[PDB]
Amino acid sequence: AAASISNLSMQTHAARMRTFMYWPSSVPVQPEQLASAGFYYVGRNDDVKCFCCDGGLRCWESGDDPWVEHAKWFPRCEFLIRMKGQEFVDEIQGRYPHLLEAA
Ligand SMILES: CC[C@H](NC(=O)[C@H](C)NC)C(=O)N1C[C@@H](O)C[C@H]1Cc1c(-c2[nH]c3cc(F)ccc3c2C[C@@H]2C[C@H](O)CN2C(=O)[C@@H](CC)NC(=O)[C@H](C)NC)[nH]c2cc(F)ccc12
Ligand SMILES: [Zn+2]
Repeated sequence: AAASISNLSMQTHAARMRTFMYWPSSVPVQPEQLASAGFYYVGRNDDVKCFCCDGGLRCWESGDDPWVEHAKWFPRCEFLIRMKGQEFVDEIQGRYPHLLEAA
């Protein structure tokens, strides 16, 4: 069974892509990578949200993988779990935050 979707209007990849009209060229993550991972542009800075879980992410850095960030921050997202599988999410959740030594 499928649970709630926060934003039905953005459930399609094409709809999410259309939001990235004014995506800043300086950001080292591309609209297609974001849209594929469920994200659409909110229209300010580099803020995006997931159509399913309504999780917002910003301050995208060089080397960021939207699927990994999705799983790092919103592991309970149903779209994420169905697209990537629970094992992907669990792996990401076991990996981050990186271990710091001392206790
Ligand atoms: C940087 C780490 C993280 N980014 C990354 O890891 C990137 C990929 N890779 C390195 C990130 O973006 N996060 C981590 C989570 O925390 C959620 C998100 C930050 C965020 C919060 C987000 N997540 C939180 C977690 C908390 F425990 C406390 C507050 C927050 C917030 C709100 C932040 C903190 C403070 O409230 C001000 N604030 C704002 O968004 C202010 C900015 C003017 N503006 C507003 O409120 C407007 C009007 N409404 C939202 N709200 C958002 C809304 C968005 F559309 C986009 C991102 C956010
Ligand atoms: Zn999500």
